[PDB]
Amino acid sequence: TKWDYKNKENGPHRWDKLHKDFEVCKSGKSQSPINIEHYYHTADLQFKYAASKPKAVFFTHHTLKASFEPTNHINYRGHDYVLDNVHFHAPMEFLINNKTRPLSAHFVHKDAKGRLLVLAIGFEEGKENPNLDPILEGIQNFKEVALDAFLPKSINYYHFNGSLTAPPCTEGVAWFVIEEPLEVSAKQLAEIKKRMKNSPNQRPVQPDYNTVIIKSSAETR
Amino acid sequence: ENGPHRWDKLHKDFEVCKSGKSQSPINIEHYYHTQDKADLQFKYAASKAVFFTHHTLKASFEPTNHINYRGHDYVLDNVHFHAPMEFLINNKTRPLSAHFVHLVLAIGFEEGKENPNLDPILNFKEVALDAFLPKSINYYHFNGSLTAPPCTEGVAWFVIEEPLEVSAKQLAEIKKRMKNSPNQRPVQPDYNTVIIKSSAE
Ligand SMILES: NS(=O)(=O)c1nnc(NS(=O)(=O)c2ccccc2)s1
Ligand SMILES: NS(=O)(=O)c1nnc(NS(=O)(=O)c2ccccc2)s1
Ligand SMILES: [Cl-]
Ligand SMILES: [Cl-]
Ligand SMILES: [Zn+2]
Ligand SMILES: [Zn+2]
Repeated sequence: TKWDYKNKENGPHRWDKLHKDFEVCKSGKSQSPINIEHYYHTADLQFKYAASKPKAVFFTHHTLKASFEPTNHINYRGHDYVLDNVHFHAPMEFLINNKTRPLSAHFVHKDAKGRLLVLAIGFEEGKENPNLDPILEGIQNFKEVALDAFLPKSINYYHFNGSLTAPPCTEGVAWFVIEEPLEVSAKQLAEIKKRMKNSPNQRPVQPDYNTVIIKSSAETR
Repeated sequence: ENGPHRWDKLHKDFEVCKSGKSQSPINIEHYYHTQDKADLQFKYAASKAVFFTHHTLKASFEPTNHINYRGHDYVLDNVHFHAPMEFLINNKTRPLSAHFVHLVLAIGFEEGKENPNLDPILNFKEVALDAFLPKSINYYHFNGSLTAPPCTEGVAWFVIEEPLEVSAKQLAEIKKRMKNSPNQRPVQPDYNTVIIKSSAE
């Protein structure tokens, strides 16, 4: 009944076989992740993050995750989408014109009506990322998460309609995928891939039906 | 006992009318503007089957006319009508719309000067399909669904903002071929549809 990553029937091809809830994992017409390659060039995104000690930092459902009480928000089209948690994927699930990065993080948001907004940004092999240390460094009175420092000040982003990359693979997801990589050290990566128990948590690319993707740019602060 | 809030209970086949997260029609009210950039091309031709079905008038033909979008070939199948127009562009009322089923192309009709392109509808007539669409068009494009059951998702919708013109008698006359009953699906919940704005010849 427990779902997972690799080849065996408890696999990617067969999420839908695992539960009737995960049917859309097969039946859905806007499933993510995908390889983002045809888009239109052309913003109404606004940021309310604050430095916060997590509510919980825990590995759950195959992934490392940090949760927060809802003090942090994202504003889209005059609507506020509140941050509930932040989790990690390795390697990066969404591909930008065939572009994997060893790590990505996903900011999960919901609005008043319960509509979903999710932010993805990839990581590069590079200098050490300090914003990572409160998550790994510390397990227990929790340590600050640099939410205001986490994201680039300036970003190019892709916006499109897709789906959840983990069950129930729910559609109607507002996806924002930042083109700008953040940078992480190599042992932070090894340690964190080992803390995600070193089994790749990258959902294979989903079918593409000429999704409308836009590319844009914003200030996050 | 055969209604819209209820399409999903009529069949298990039709649940996506309710479970769907990208259902049409909806209100086109937030959009993105963009340049002369696209791929959309029209190979319509004057073409000479007509029948009333499922609340709707529809004319279908042989696979002779097709459209180019992003390098994919889409063959036109039929044209059918909705009154009043289902999709809304900035709350834009419209007495009549038409759906070019291929990717579906919608364009509304307004009361005014008679549309000569409508009369062959009101051995079949030549239809001036080549005369039917504006040579210059502005449209809204996004991914949506069929507006009638089974409400299939994955539909490349293109909504041209430019109105065509209908007489009142023409306006009245085919509602009767639709049995004077409105075949307009209410606006569905929207989950931040990405809409792009552009224009084509
Ligand atoms: N990979 S993905 O699409 O961002 C996610 N898949 N499942 C998730 N579960 S979750 O982040 O804990 C969550 C939390 C609140 C509402 C909905 C989902 S996020
Ligand atoms: N109103 S809408 O979105 O254009 C449609 N909804 N259902 C349709 N079915 S149909 O017109 O009979 C048809 C005809 C040929 C191929 C596919 C579908 S069209
Ligand atoms: Cl990602
Ligand atoms: Cl319409
Ligand atoms: Zn995720
Ligand atoms: Zn229609």
